[PDB]
Amino acid sequence: GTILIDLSPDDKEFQSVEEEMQSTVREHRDGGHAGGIFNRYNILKIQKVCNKKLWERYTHRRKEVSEENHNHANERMLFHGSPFVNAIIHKGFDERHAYIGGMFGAGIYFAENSSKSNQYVYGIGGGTGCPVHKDRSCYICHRQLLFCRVTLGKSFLQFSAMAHSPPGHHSVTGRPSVNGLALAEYVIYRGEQAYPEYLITYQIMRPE
Ligand SMILES: O=c1[nH]c(-c2ccccc2)nc2ccccc12
Ligand SMILES: [Zn+2]
Repeated sequence: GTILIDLSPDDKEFQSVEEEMQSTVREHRDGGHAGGIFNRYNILKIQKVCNKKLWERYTHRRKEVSEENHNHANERMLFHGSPFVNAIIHKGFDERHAYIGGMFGAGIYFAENSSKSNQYVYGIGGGTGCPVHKDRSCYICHRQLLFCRVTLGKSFLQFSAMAHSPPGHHSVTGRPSVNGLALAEYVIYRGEQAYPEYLITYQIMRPE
């Protein structure tokens, strides 16, 4: 029951999503090994992901979390990069899309930095890169990210360089503690706490 609606580049909604995508690129400590070498993207398409059942699944859980957290869902828009992007948009997030070996345990991981999520597009550590060229830094092949609505609720703060949420919390926040340019990363332990709202198709761009 998923349909994808293309946004026009003229639509303010397209523009605000592209701006989040572009302005949250950073340099990574792997020098580009996993995600490639780039300072910006070429955005090819932004589509709105519409699925009534998945949406109501999200909002049902959002209200539960909200009622357990003084009427505060603590909702963010965050990036998600995954080899499973096609299954996520049709079926929603579940345990099969968790990063089992993640530093905050087996959950589903999201990033404020688009360039962080870009590192998982072709798998953990960038896998073997793009299917066609086996190039983790491919400038030709089309990549896809999700920009997602994520319910954090009471988030456990972890200072740092499917399982369950820590008791009394609805999520974990990875607060970066040495790379002063890194933004936060987040983990949820229930698929129903994220809705894959925008599908963004793009290429990374070779720097000049
Ligand atoms: O966007 C992120 N995706 C993933 C990921 C890991 C395994 C399978 C599928 C997706 N992990 C992340 C870890 C930190 C920040 C963002 C992401
Ligand atoms: Zn390629």
